[PDB]
Amino acid sequence: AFTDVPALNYPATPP
Amino acid sequence: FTDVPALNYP
Amino acid sequence: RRSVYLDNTIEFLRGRVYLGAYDYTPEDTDELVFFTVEDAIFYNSFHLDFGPMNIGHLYRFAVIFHEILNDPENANKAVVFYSSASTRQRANAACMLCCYMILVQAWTPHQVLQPLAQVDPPFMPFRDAGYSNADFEITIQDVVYGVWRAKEKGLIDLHSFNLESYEKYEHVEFGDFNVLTPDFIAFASPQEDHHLNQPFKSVLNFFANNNVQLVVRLNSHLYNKKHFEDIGIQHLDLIFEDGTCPDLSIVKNFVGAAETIIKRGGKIAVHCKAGLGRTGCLIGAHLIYTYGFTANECIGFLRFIRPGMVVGPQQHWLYLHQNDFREWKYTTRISLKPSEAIGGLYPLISLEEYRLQKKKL
Amino acid sequence: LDNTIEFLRGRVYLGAYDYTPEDTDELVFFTVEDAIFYNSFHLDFGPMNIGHLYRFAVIFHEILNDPENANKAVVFYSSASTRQRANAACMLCCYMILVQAWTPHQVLQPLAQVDPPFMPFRDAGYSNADFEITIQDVVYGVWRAKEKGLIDLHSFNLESYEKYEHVEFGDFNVLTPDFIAFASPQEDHPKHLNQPFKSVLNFFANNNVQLVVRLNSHLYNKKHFEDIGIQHLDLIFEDGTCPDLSIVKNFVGAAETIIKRGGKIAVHCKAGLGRTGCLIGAHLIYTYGFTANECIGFLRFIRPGMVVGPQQHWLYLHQNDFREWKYTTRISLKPSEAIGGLYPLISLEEYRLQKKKLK
Ligand SMILES: [Zn+2]
Repeated sequence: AFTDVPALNYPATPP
Repeated sequence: FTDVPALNYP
Repeated sequence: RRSVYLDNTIEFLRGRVYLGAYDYTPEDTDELVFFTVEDAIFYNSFHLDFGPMNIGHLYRFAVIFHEILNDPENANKAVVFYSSASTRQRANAACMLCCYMILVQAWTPHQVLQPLAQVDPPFMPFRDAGYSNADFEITIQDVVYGVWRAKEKGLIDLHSFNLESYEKYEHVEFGDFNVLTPDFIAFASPQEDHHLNQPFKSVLNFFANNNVQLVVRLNSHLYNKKHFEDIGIQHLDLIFEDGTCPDLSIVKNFVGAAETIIKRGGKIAVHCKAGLGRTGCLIGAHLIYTYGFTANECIGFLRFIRPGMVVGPQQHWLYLHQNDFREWKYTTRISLKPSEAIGGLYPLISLEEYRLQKKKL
Repeated sequence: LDNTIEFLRGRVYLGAYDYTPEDTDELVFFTVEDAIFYNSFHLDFGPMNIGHLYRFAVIFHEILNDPENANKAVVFYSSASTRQRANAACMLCCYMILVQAWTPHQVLQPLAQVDPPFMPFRDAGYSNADFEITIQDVVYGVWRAKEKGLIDLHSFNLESYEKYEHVEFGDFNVLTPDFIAFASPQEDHPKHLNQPFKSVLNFFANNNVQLVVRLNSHLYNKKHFEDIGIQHLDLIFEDGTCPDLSIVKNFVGAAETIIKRGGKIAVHCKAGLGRTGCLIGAHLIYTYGFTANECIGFLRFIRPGMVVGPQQHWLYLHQNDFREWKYTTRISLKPSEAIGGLYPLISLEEYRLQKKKLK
């Protein structure tokens, strides 16, 4: 694991 | 309904 | 009466009621009588919604089931109700049989859910009626608990249910509406060229005869409100954008307006464009405030009477604000002062605002 | 591929195969079904717990960071069992909520309307199942817990988590900053001590436990806790039953009294699962507004098997009561001998009278 982690965030969608 | 069959939980 | 052992067959009452799912047509025997209603009772999909079956479907299933149970040749037989093997048709048949046991035979939720738990393959959960990819599901457990709670609070009464009236007014040409509870009607917007068309005349007649005292419009104008005011019905706009969730300021105005009319014994009729999404947000908030449904129970009970209500992100909105709505019984009061924003009815206000009204008066 | 669900286009997928797929130039496959095991009590099968999720994250990150996989999508898979598919799917959703900050509707969209469906999760008791919770319930409960500050992956210590779960070290879990759930200690003469008892006493002494609540019949002498300054309270009810609301109001008032002093409450029944989950579950709903299904999912994510049998329908039918009490009750200003001098929840009208002198 929970420290120093790959980037897999949910992609930004518009307002 | 007039003739509801007796299917109550035992 | 002996137990029946048969593949893909679930016991509800030993030797007398079973639920089957088959990809073949079973043959009756000296001990078994089989029936399916899939060719006679079917769900009409808006988009990719497939169920649950509604209260009119359930009433017609009950008539058929009783005819088979009461037939003298079946007196010593077990009755097997069945569907095809699809997980969507299996969910509809199982949920309808559970609703039958709750409303006609006085079973409780844990009694009707025990035969269905951990069945393999599982039942398909129910999805909404909108165009976006599904992201929120309700289950047979949610629907059963919502229908049971609605019956316990006096909102469903199969002894007085009128099938012909229910089936007539759902059609577009007679107004596309359903009476949801003794207090509420949900309907699609009327339309006119401002000379009234058949569905508008049908709506105005039914509302005059059934004690509607307020109409609430949630969508852009497609007709002249004077037609309702000319027969003595108050008309109120609370408009918000298609596919959005309403600000809590709108919800508090709506709930106070509804409380004011209900206190007089009248009904409130609410429409948006289709009478499904925006209308489901406001009527659902009032049902949770009044009766304490969970959000998933509320969605299930609303769709049991009027398929397709509460669309897309409105499902997650109702889910996230259910504690707000229920606990407004303790954190708000109905105002002592009328409000022009709701045509002189009384809005919900905070405890503090209510305290300061009393202090001034 | 074929039966695969997309989580992130070109980089994360969820598959189900009854064979071992071969890695290609664009795809690398992995499974944990043969290495990270759910330890069933009876016919419960999941969900996987927070220690399983930590072990999965270590393995997943090693594959993502390996240079050989730099231009490949990763396919996490299970066998075709509807139970093993449910565990894999729920673990991947918990990973995205907790490690990558996704929201519930974002992790639930890939899973909706999959055919064949995922098996819903059942309880750990010995009667036929009659209550289910779903991946949606578990995801919303774990997300809400994280939002309320109850899950802190940055401090999570796997070594400690797995050690104290063992029977010979006391069979307990820290559930939140306020609560421990444990199995009853036992000694040879309840009317020196074994290893699990000494282990519990040492951990509680060093981690600010101030009250122990006993819900089952006496298997140890409470003096061992009172010797070291920890209050002890019986709120005993029968194994496999549901507590009267008067017992729940007593428990919530005692827990609030200790929390306002800065202390922790440790709760045991025989196993620390069914009876204990009724009472800690009611307090979590009272405090944080979980639905009953979310509360059961969050509890089982930390400590598998909590809330047994008819206790599930009981929590579901009384969740509105627990939330109403924030407005309709207060902590008593007068002690009750029933909770050893602590203060139960009482009505507003009774609290108003207690501030006056009964003439
Ligand atoms: Zn006109």
